[PDB]
Amino acid sequence: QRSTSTPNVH
Amino acid sequence: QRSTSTPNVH
Amino acid sequence: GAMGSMERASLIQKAKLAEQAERYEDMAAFMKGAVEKGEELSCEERNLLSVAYKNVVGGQRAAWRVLSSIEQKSNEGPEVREYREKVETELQGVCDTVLGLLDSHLIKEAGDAESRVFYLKMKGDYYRYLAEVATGDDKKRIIDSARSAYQEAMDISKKEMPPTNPIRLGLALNFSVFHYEIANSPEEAISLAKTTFDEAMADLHTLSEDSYKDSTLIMQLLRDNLTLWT
Amino acid sequence: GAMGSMERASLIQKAKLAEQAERYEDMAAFMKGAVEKGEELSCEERNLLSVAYKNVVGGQRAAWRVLSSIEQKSNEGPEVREYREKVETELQGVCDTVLGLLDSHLIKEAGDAESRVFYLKMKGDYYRYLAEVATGDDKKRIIDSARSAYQEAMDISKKEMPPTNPIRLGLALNFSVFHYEIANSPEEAISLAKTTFDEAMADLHTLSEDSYKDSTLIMQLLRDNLTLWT
Ligand SMILES: *CC(=O)N1CC2(C1)CN(S(=O)(=O)c1ccc(Br)c(F)c1)CCO2
Ligand SMILES: *CC(=O)N1CC2(C1)CN(S(=O)(=O)c1ccc(Br)c(F)c1)CCO2
Ligand SMILES: [Cl-]
Ligand SMILES: [Cl-]
Ligand SMILES: [Mg+2]
Ligand SMILES: [Mg+2]
Ligand SMILES: [Mg+2]
Ligand SMILES: [Mg+2]
Repeated sequence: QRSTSTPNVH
Repeated sequence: QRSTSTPNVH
Repeated sequence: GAMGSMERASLIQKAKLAEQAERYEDMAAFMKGAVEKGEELSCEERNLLSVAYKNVVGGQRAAWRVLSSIEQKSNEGPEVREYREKVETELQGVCDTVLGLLDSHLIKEAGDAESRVFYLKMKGDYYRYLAEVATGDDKKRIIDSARSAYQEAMDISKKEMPPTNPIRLGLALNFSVFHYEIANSPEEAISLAKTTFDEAMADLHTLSEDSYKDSTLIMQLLRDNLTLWT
Repeated sequence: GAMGSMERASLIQKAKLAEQAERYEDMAAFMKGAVEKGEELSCEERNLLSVAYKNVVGGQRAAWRVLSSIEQKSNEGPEVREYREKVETELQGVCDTVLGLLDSHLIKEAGDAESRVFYLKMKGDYYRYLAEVATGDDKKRIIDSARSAYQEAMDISKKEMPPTNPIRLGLALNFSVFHYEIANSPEEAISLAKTTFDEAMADLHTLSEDSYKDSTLIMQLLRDNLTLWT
């Protein structure tokens, strides 16, 4: 599995 | 609600 | 064109890669280049062409509907109208590209019933998409061109295809949507959708091993529209 | 540029419409035009810029990963490599556009801590995206440029922001991903992510009324990466 980075929001 | 047309497939 | 130097088989192969990568503008560009080689498209290749352009124009139609709703609700600065017009022009350009490929390369008197019905169905669809955003003397020309293409397709499909054939079913589904949403003919739409479903059901044994899942999907969508419309 | 004749406020307004319509290439184009007016961007406008370009480059990264996996698995015609190179070049072009806007217009010595940390975080991210597809003497230059930008951002954020600030948290999250996925430093990544989560938790009372949902989201993502990494 791939690491999670900051997502899109708002 | 909107009518449904032929969808994308395959 | 930009694709003129690539071999037809490489263009098909890259359209399949673009589909896998969800790059539908690329995949439409590859398929247009393939069409421009001037050879017929197989069923599988017609599906690639269809999937690519439907994805492209579908995203533009969805965007146009959002902007149009924002626009109408602010009719209760020029920026909303300007941006809706921008997306509109782009959508029209894509429909013009598809309709040009159909007329220049794909629609003809020869070929099997599937190809002829499929391309005429396509022509009806992309005129219908133009009709969704049209207004003036453009709009009458467009709506009749859609109905005309759908009618040719219907005549051929009723003569040459079993009533469960998925192209014939999908064509009838899309013609009934034209009637309801574009032509203000709800009764024609319910009538066509009802006849189509009932006739497929009456000759259910004509389902094909290689496409019955598609057929039964469209008959369920005919039933959903009938439920919605009644 | 193509946007030079439009008023800044109209460009912002159209970026918001493009976001609503899920037209992220348009919305990136509008925000680039806004940036090119040469005035600072508010927090809300930085978010518009971020959302637009992240959506664009995210779709290209997803496509590149699909094509790269098809490519590697066929290393076990030239078409897969050619198309992966095409998507690669486009992704690089978008990262170059973002990194050029950061250097030409957005990164500076003045401004509040949020803006300075946010843009330096952005610079680290888009170098990291270039690093995901790089190979040669280009690749060393790129990886150090990413680490360098992230480090500047970290230094400022630790001095000027509370440990729950969502920009500081998102920066640390993204730096730890750099360590793990790009720099082959799992221990630095677990260390940074652990310190960041624990320090936010230790000073949980510094959560802000207007952004605590964002803060607590990033701390959960820090925890998810820690779980994945251990
Ligand atoms: C064999 C052939 O010519 N095909 C074109 C094809 C397969 C069919 N369509 S369609 O007729 O628009 C259609 C789409 C989706 C379903 Br579930 C269906 F039953 C028919 C589109 C392109 O693929
Ligand atoms: C106020 C400001 O400068 N902002 C930029 C902003 C809001 C924050 N980011 S971020 O720091 O990358 C980030 C993104 C998503 C979450 Br849940 C988060 F906590 C921080 C992106 C653009 O909006
Ligand atoms: Cl516009
Ligand atoms: Cl290519
Ligand atoms: Mg040759
Ligand atoms: Mg117009
Ligand atoms: Mg002025
Ligand atoms: Mg390259």
